[PDB]
Amino acid sequence: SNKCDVVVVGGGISGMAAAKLLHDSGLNVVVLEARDRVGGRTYTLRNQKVKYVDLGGSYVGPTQNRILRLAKELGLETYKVNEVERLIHHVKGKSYPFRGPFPPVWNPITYLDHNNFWRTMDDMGREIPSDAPWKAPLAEEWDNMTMKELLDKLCWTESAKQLATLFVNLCVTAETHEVSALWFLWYVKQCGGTTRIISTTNGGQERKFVGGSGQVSERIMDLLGDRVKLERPVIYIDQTRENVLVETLNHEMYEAKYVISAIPPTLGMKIHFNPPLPMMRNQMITRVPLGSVIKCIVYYKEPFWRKKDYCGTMIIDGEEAPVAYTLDDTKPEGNYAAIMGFILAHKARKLARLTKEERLKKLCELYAKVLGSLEALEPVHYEEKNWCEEQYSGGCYTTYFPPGILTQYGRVLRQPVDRIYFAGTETATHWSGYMEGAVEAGERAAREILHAMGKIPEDEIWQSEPESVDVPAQPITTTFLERHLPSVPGLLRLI
Amino acid sequence: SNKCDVVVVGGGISGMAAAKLLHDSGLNVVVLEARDRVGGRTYTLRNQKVKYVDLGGSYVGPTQNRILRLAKELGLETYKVNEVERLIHHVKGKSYPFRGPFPPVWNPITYLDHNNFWRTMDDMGREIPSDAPWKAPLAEEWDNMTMKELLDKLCWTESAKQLATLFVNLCVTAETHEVSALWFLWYVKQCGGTTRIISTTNGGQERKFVGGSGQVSERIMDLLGDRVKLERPVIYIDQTRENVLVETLNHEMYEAKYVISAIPPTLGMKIHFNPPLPMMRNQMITRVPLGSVIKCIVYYKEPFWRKKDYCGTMIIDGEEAPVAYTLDDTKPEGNYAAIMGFILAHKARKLARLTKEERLKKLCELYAKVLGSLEALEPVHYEEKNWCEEQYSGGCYTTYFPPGILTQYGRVLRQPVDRIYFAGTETATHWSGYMEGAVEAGERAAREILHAMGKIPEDEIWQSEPESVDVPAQPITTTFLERHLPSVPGLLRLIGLTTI
Ligand SMILES: *Cc1cc2c(cc1C)nc1c(=O)[nH]c(=O)nc-1n2C[C@H](O)[C@H](O)[C@H](O)COP(=O)(O)OP(=O)(O)OC[C@H]1O[C@@H](n2cnc3c(N)ncnc32)[C@H](O)[C@@H]1O
Ligand SMILES: *Cc1cc2c(cc1C)nc1c(=O)[nH]c(=O)nc-1n2C[C@H](O)[C@H](O)[C@H](O)COP(=O)(O)OP(=O)(O)OC[C@H]1O[C@@H](n2cnc3c(N)ncnc32)[C@H](O)[C@@H]1O
Ligand SMILES: O=C(Nc1cccc(Cl)c1)c1coc2ccccc2c1=O
Ligand SMILES: O=C(Nc1cccc(Cl)c1)c1coc2ccccc2c1=O
Repeated sequence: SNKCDVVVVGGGISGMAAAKLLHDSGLNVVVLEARDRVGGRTYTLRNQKVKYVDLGGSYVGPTQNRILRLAKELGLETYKVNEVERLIHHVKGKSYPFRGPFPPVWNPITYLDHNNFWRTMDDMGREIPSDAPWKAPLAEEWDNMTMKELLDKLCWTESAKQLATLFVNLCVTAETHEVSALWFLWYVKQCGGTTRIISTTNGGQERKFVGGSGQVSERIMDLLGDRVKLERPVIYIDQTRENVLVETLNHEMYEAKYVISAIPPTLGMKIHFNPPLPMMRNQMITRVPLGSVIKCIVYYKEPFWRKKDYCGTMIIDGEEAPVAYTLDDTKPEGNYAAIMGFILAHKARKLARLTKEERLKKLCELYAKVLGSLEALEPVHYEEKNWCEEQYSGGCYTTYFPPGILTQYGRVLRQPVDRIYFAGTETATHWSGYMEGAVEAGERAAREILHAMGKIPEDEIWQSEPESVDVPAQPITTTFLERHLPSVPGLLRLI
Repeated sequence: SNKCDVVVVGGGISGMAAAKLLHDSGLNVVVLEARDRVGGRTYTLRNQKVKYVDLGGSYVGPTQNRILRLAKELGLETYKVNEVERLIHHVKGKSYPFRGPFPPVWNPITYLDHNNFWRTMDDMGREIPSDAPWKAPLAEEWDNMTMKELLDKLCWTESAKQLATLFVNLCVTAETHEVSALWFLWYVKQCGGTTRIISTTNGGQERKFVGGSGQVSERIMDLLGDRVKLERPVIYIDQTRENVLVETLNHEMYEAKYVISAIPPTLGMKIHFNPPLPMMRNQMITRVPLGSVIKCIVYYKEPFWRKKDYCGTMIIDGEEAPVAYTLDDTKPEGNYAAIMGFILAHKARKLARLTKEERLKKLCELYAKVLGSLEALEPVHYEEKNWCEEQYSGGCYTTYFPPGILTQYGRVLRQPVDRIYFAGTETATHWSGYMEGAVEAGERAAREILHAMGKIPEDEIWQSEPESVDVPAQPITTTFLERHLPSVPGLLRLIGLTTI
């Protein structure tokens, strides 16, 4: 066998960040990656037509200080996603341009309902500990309800319910009826709340990496050299002996003191364990699916939308639209003009049956309608990736928790199993689901091992992160009226 | 590589039934079984204290003609579970003995609510095709709510809601908020409806096999000889070449024309596929967990409950009770007196923290109160099995579907993937979740392959089963009043219309 200090299973950002930390501390690490590439749910494609394009995870923003620091160390730079001009909300067949992060409404009743919806998401979040959502005071009540049930209760207008539904679909690539309310509320809260998670300027979608996010994993692979083994899917982990034994599908055996599992939780099912996993993890990893998304990028000769004072962001309500959300994917120089759109949740399943060319046509026709421009019908290039197809991801962006699961099994996610510690963005406590969470979790799991080895104290397992100088966070603010305007039923109680 | 016609992955009842059918048709079959035993979610323990005991699947009954026929052919016999004396419904700390399958109520409003609850489960079920539940007219609406939501809408009394909750917990070893309403309604309907699924006499729990259900898989192994390979967990299936290659964990390669996957759907995740699975199956197998149950058998010197005119059946509502349901597990000879109980759904997780001895004590204390009998505190022996611990089962009894999954992914459950065909009880259309469904699916999958090989016509893939002459099925009937008594809101509507 091939002997080392730590085997890291998975060469996504999380596994790479863990391996780098352990390597930098002087341990001999091996990364076993199932695919013929690193990066996992990040994947940057290069060709002459696009130069580069992120087909997986791409955006970073303020408060994501760990991914920003790691990337900066590896020599990467960011640029801002274009949000100079107006955003579009397309509702009942018409485009309504706006500025600011939240799509506005004019009807007084609908205004109260929208205001109350967003406010309530954050109010509920304040009672959910980031590191232990199952300790929320109403954890059981909220976990035993889907987001569809919660929205049906909260939203007195169809307007609010449709936007709230889009919000859920876009955040977690899942239907409102598929996901626990507790989990979804936790998910938003642990990204810093509604404003932070939905915002381009001053939020999660503010920036992209120049040259693609795949460079994070690639450049850590560059550092580690032949310590990264590609096309080594892990099939078997044996902890019965002195050293942990890790076997791959291509018949290699690795021997280590400890293991980091840096794969999506459910993909633990692809590994046969000796001894068997404890009951709760055994069942947990069958209860935690990933979402469904096709990421689609349509290229144009110019960013023609900008001429009409549109930035390229479209929020598109309703069943008919294949894509509910877009961002300008143009490169910082104004070249490789492009619109990125997501085909979300059930639509990813439905539209997957079409050809690439058929999806292109549907997207272009949608964009022509929403941007009010025939230029949208003249694409120069198209790239897409359906993440539902991936054996070694299970979906994207991340794992969702159906009703009842987080309270019953949530504690299990990062609980060590003998000498196996658990990384992966799903185990993070801040921006779980994102590249930021991947770094947090990888580095925390690495430091758990350093602590197990007696190399650092307990209090250094979790480490704060200085704020990025390049991408500082501005405060999230609310107005007096936003804080104090009644809900619809609140207004009815007064009458 | 070890060459054959068909590799069957999994040596449970379904895989063994498939392998037997293929073997009997003259093909060369291999069964690759992960464990050191066959039977899977069936497991018959033998020792001197119990003689034999089913720790997994046990009960068979009328309308389950495939398992009955298979078992009979293998030389097995059944006996009736004891239901001579009164059943007990224990509610709010008190026991109420009764007869008939449904726990009764006296309060007229509660009576209407209970009657409407069961009726409505079956009314909704009649809308749902057994072979295509996603084709129900309101499939999407029903699949997008949990059973909790449905019961909250349907049950106008807490009495009905509590019993309905126990019904779901006991039927599918999952919480009402965990499971799709469409899927649960399908599940009940495809067992023949509420009466059939809940009944001992004339239903699913009528009988057990003399000597244990494990004998079904064991006796098929005896017929197959060395074709069954134990401690061969399958890790890899490669369909890129002319013949399918199937690799095991212990470093063996098998080569076949076709493969039958006879494992729980989610346990397909334990196999690496080349080429990758199609998208819909890739995601489906991460969305279909199994339920949670500890099966617990407490042994006594005598079946003392019978002397108080209790048959041993206890239906126990609420949170505090560790066990919500019991049956008499005494041998047909009248010895090895025993009570079988299930610890269900979240309680299987909660009470797994305890020792075996602590669980025995809590069960005995519960039974002593429910039976009003100090003798329940004097057990002579105890056996149990927590199926949540099993790497190669994932849980018991079966796979449940959370909201939204059956409509989006249900159609690919038994869709072949090139030369892989899908057996397992989960793919059955009649008594899916049960030993019966395991037989149906194994035999159907086997015949799919026979058809692919040009050995039988397409109309022979699905085959009806003659009714058992030993376990005849009484029809499910309703009374006029059961059919036409109003629901609680129906009564309220009548009240508003009268006074107008
Ligand atoms: C897919 C996606 C993701 C995404 C998103 C849009 C799409 C379409 N947008 C994002 C965004 O704009 N900003 C952001 O910060 N995140 C976004 N996401 C999510 C993001 O990509 C993920 O959160 C992150 O990449 C997850 O990283 P992590 O390291 O936790 O996980 P991973 O990338 O899945 O890596 C796991 C690796 O393990 C390998 N693997 C799997 N099984 C095995 C076995 N058995 N043996 C060995 N290796 C295994 C995988 O191949 C993978 O490389
Ligand atoms: C567990 C349980 C089940 C049960 C029940 C009570 C409990 C506690 N009560 C039942 C009852 O009274 N009556 C009844 O008819 N059914 C009852 N159930 C359900 C019943 O046991 C199951 O429906 C049935 O046994 C399932 O049969 P099936 O053949 O479909 O599935 P299986 O038994 O799980 O067999 C699968 C086999 O495959 C092996 N395996 C798993 N993974 C692999 C890999 N990778 N490679 C090779 N083999 C694999 C398993 O080890 C198993 O043997
Ligand atoms: O909720 C979001 N944006 C948003 C932006 C405007 C309106 C509404 Cl309702 C939602 C976002 C949620 O998570 C994401 C994850 C990856 C990429 C983009 C987003 C996103 O824009
Ligand atoms: O629903 C059931 N029984 C029942 C019996 C009486 C009252 C009520 Cl509410 C329920 C049962 C359903 O599925 C089963 C599966 C394996 C073993 C027993 C049962 C069962 O008794």
